[PDB]
Amino acid sequence: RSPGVFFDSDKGKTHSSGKVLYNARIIPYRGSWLDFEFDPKDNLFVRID
Amino acid sequence: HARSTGSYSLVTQQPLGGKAQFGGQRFGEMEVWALEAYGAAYTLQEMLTVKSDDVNGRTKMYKNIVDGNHQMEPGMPESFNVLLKEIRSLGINIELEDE
Amino acid sequence: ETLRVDPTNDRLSALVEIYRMMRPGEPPTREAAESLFENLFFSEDRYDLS
Amino acid sequence: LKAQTKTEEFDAIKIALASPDMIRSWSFGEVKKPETINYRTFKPERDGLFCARIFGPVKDYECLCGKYKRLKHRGVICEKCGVEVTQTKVRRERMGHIELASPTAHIWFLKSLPSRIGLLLDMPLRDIERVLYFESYVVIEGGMTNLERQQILTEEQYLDALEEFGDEFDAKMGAEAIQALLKSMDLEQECEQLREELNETNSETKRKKLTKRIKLLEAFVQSGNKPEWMILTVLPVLPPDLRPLVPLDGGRFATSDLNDLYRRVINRNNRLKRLLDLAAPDIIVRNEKRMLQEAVDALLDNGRRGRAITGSNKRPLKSLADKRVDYSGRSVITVGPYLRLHQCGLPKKMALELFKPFIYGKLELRGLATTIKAAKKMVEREEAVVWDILDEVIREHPVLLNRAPTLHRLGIQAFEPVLIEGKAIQLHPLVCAAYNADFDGDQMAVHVPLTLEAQLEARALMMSTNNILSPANGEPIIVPSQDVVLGLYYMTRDCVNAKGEGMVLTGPKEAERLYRSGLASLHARVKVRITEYEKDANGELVAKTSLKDTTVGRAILWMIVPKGLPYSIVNQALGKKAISKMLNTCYRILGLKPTVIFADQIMYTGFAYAARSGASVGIDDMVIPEKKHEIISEAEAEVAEIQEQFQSGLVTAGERYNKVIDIWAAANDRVSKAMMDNLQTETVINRDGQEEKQVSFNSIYMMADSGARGSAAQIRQLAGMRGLMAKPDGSIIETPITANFREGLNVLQYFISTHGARKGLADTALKTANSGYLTRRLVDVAQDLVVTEDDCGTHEGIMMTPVIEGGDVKEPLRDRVLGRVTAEDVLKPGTADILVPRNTLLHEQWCDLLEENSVDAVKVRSVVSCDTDFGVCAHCYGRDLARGHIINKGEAIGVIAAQSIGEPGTQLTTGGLPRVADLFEARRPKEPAILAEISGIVSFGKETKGKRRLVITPVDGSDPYEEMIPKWRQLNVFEGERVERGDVISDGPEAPHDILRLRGVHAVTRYIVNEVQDVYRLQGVKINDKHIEVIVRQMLRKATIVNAGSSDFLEGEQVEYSRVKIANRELEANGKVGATYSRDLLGITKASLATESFISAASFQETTRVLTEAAVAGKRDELRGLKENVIVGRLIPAGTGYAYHQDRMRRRAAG
Amino acid sequence: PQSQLKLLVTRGKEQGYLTYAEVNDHLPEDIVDSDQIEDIIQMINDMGIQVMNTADEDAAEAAAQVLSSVESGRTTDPVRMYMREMGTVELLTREGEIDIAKRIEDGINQVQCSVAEYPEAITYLLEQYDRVEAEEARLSDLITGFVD
Amino acid sequence: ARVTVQDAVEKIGNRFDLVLVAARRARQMQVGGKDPLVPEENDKTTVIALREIEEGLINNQILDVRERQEQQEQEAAELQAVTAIAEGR
Ligand SMILES: [Mg+2]
Ligand SMILES: [Zn+2]
Ligand SMILES: [Zn+2]
Repeated sequence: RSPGVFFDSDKGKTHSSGKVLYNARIIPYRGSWLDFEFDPKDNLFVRID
Repeated sequence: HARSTGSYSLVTQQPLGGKAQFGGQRFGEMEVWALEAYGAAYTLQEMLTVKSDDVNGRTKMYKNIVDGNHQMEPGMPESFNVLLKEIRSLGINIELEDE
Repeated sequence: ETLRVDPTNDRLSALVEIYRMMRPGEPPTREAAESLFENLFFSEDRYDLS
Repeated sequence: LKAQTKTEEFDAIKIALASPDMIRSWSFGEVKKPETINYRTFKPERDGLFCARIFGPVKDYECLCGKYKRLKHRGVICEKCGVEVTQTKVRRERMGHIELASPTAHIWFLKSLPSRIGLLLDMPLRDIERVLYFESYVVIEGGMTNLERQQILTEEQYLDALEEFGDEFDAKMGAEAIQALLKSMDLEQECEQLREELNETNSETKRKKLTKRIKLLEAFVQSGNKPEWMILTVLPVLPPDLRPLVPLDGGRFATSDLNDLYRRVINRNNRLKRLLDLAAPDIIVRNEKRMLQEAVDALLDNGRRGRAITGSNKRPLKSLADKRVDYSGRSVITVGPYLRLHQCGLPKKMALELFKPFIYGKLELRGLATTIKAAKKMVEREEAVVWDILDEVIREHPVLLNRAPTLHRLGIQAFEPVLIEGKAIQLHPLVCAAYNADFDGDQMAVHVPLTLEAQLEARALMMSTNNILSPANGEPIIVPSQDVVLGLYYMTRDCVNAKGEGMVLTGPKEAERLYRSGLASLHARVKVRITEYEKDANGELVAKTSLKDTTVGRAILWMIVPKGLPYSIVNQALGKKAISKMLNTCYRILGLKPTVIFADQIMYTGFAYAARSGASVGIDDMVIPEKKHEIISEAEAEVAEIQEQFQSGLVTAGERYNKVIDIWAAANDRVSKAMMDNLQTETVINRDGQEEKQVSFNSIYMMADSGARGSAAQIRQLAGMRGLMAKPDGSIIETPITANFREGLNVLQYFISTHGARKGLADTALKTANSGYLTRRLVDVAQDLVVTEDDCGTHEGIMMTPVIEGGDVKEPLRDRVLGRVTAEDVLKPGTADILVPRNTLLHEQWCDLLEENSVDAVKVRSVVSCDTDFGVCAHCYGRDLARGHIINKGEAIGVIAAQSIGEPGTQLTTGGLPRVADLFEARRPKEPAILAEISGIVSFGKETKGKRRLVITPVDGSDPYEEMIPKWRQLNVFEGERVERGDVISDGPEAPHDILRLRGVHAVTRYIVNEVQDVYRLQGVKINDKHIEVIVRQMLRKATIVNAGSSDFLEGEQVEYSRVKIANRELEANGKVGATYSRDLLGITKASLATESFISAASFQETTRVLTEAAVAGKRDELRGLKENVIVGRLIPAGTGYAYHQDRMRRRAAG
Repeated sequence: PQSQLKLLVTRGKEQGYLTYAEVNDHLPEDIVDSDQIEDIIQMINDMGIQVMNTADEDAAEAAAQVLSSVESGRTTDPVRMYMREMGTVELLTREGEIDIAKRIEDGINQVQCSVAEYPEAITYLLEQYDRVEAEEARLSDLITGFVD
Repeated sequence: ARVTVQDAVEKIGNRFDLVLVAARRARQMQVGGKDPLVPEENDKTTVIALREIEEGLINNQILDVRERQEQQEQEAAELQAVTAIAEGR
């Protein structure tokens, strides 16, 4: 996977709500991963690696 | 490849090719089911006891094979004995009952 | 709503929570939180997209 | 008579907790030093992880220091260094030990989520750990002052409480505390209190946990185990040979990680001893104790905690908690059509190496060799004589052949060795079906049945000729495959005009004589005199002869057909199915031997005439329809018609899509049924007249029609256009592949084709693993189930009728009832007439008698209804086997059931294989239908909150039953009408649990079998109801008690155990105190979880938890099962060993 | 407004399945351990499994799981409990060292004086030196030297 | 060779007991205490035993009777020998 930013969905299966979901991921060539992801409550989250 | 009686592994006594003379074929669980479906117990016993894991059984057998007497005096496979020792090495007491 | 779910208040607090998230079980330090967070995505050494 | 002491043939096994003294019993010395070897003279340092004094001599019958080296001195303990001179093998036996300075928790018992110390003490885990690490004090036997017994305190709290009460109050911390806790605990008193407390307060929450704990306690008491033993005093050390230090090349050594771990334990323990004698402050000795705990824990099970790593190696060291067979071989395989069904070509060299000991023995038996050494030297020299000796030892000595994907028992088959010059194994063609072995380079393995019993087992059971029938269903597995069936097809067939058309001949002899001389064509319409027999007289062959209108080829073929078979069987066109039914009828009429030799002759003639036939395949053999291009053009008109409609907005996007996809989908079928007609009947030839037309003699059609190979779908892909492939997305492209393989495929078409090919590849590769997994769960749920009794003698059984699905007969009655025993005598339309009396195996003739009469149904005994406890009676099971006779006593039917269910599972694709899995797993469907809980008039009660309650009204009975049904789901049941129990109160799938509970045992046992058989039969797969019925029997094995008078209320328990106890309680005992129960459906994976033998369970389940949970209960494994006896390495309690285990089982528990 | 661990549980049950990542973050901030998960996947797996097919009994697989939730502080790893246990002891003052050492001196000199006031402790030394000059012993095994 | 044991199975119906009994007989012949009841075609003791089952001259009943007889065949020999062991008195 190429270094950069990547926008995904994970629609369907997540929490079986059909509400889908959306997540962005920053993948460096060398370094820690910066992840951003929503939840069913529409609250934005962030996780390192 | 073919093997009658070759070398053996030190840790658990099992056929192991060391000379490029190859180790025996592996008899798996599915094969054991195959022997179980057939009414053949002795084929299976000799398969996983005397022909393979029994350090006494293999030689005691070989002598009979050359003597012209086909029998087996199976004894206990070394693997299960090793497992007896490994289990018993813990705080676990494992015994063989009755007579 | 995200801010409403945010347990922290200021910069230092957030840095403490992040340091505790990355390396839990051990006490946080100001210099440690600053060093860590700056060494993650902002360091020329530990980070490159090329 | 004095029982025994020294080694006999033992029964069962026992497992339990070890006492410090019990541990010291095994130990022949204490290992006081972390040292291993001397570093120069590699001899072991005395009393160390490797020691001669404690464990054993480094060389056979030789003392360490070397004083007594003679084989004479044996029981001698040397004076210099005490070592008894004995074989070095006893260095693999003798154990050791270590005396721990401070008590140490046994990590398996501490953390194995039944934290055993915890739930024994009713003390939470975190408190126990907080105590162990000296992070807090815990009271022990606090007496009468201020405090609970199990109560925990802290530094200040403890100091204060101590200042208040000097004595009559007690607290400790660390391992010593937990030990004191356990030791002080009196099980009896706790029991006495728990019973009363159980009896007093009425609450579910209270007495549930209460009764569970008292049960646990009394169990632990009867176990013989004592709580203290959970805390380690003495730590046993494993024999040195099982953790070898053995050297290697280049002077380097290699050793087990157990040495690293044990070394750590020893060092920290010794340091603890020193620190105790040096009177260190508490802060230090505590740390040393924690470190000792860590060391011991890492030594036993390193899975938990932080996983200590071995020296210089990152990889975590493997802890204590953390088959190749001689006389065998393997190689690439070849054909050897010349072989008889009972033999296989075995390479010279291979047979020489395999039978080496036999060759030695025979060689020095006749006197050709002076001694065994001389024999070795002879066969090593390969002197010309030894070959003949080999021919002697090979003759009646069978060998075993096996392939890689072993599924059904036919996966391994015994043959008779035929010496071959070459390195390849020659395998009989007719067996290639059973093995699923192509010749594209598949390899097979050979085994040698050494013992006499193994040879006889191989010949009377595993022999090729002894199994001619699939264990899944009675149909022959020896059915000719491809070349042969094209042979018999080209042979038995007719064209309109040929040589010798219409003439007459005395018999098959001069028919063949007419053909071989080139005078008469192989296929020509001819009347010949034939003599066909029939055994229709009582046990006697009747002869008859007549003029049959047939072909030259069929007449020639009749020379092979044995005895009582009618000529009618060879007068057809002889396809693969007819050529199979031929063999089948031959077997159910003439017997085994005739069927075998018949089969052989059939293969030989098949290959022969197929060879003569000159059947080939050319590029002109595949004929494209002349009308193809036109159909393409027309459908292609449709697509733009709909396109022009979308452009004018007359149709929507999705509608346009569906329309176009439909018109193309139709076009495909049109072209298909063009090329099919054209490739089928297009041969137009003349006999004495103008014209006439028949089935084509075109090659590829012959192959596809005969059943040799190829099929209408594939032929469709060769000539007509191929399909309308689809992206991985699942979406199907509205521009199908109009080109075929005969035509060139342009870039795109192929590109889009690549996917389909790959997804095919990947999916098949996946369904392999799926099938295997299914077979595994299935054999795990069955296994030990074996025919045990002969006849249970129950009238109970299930009602067998034809399936009658939708239109006519999706499966007949004769098939369903074939090979099965009748539950009770059935009748003609008129009665006082018993055709099939009581229990009689229904074979071919009998089923035909039932077919004569109009009989629509037969009650049949099944394995699910059999009254026999712990097994199945042969009378109930059925017949089917490699032999047409009723099942033998002691044959293991669970294994073959599972195998027969799982073997075809590769051919399976809601629906498909996962549907089968869900079925056997009892899983409740996604959006299920709810059945009526009880009969009687129903009504809709209350209002909308989460559910709208349905209130039932039984006529006579009360109406306590009110089920709350969520109302957002559309109902079915009529609010003004009555509904029987197990009616449809809504639509959708139904949970088998519901079918079992509300409707019945036979109802659900019918549901499963019918559903899974729907799945298989939809894919064209034959599996007898039997196997699935045994799996079902295993599924419903458990039950939950309702009433009382013997055992506990809610206990899940064996229907066997229960029924045994009530049928025993219906008489004697209390007049009848017998308790009611409720049968329970368990998914296969869940039912497999239940096993009496712990050795069995320790295999497939999670090992640690099983061993611990069994150890605390002191569970005694009596063997009795397949798996455990396989593990322990003794004769299987089934098949040949069944007699043994029977006899022994009777000798045991008796005088 | 609070109690943590119910929610990852109650959701994991309602969905019927939870990804291996789903539980990790949904776990309370209390138990972060790596080998923690190892047995709790078996716990949730016998009652409604998702390891990404089980036992319908449930019941005690919750009560004990809650017991594991209360068991979620002390991360064990004895390096920790030690570093923390010793971290309590206060640093010594330059004069405090002298105090403690003086106390030592008082104690040891007390026991020595107590030894010197025992007649047998004298007589024994006398007889031992009588053994030394009699070649039944050596000077090094009796005295390490006097003051000198 | 014996290609099909169908007849041997016909005689003794169990078919595992066939293997067991035929094994016992094949043992009686292999390590010689005895000799064949049917002409040996060079067939090994296995097939010879199976043939003996086919001809109905060998089975569990017969073998047990023969062995039980042999117990007394040897018992009649030692009759003086063991009664000579009155030293136990
Ligand atoms: Mg292949
Ligand atoms: Zn010595
Ligand atoms: Zn029955």
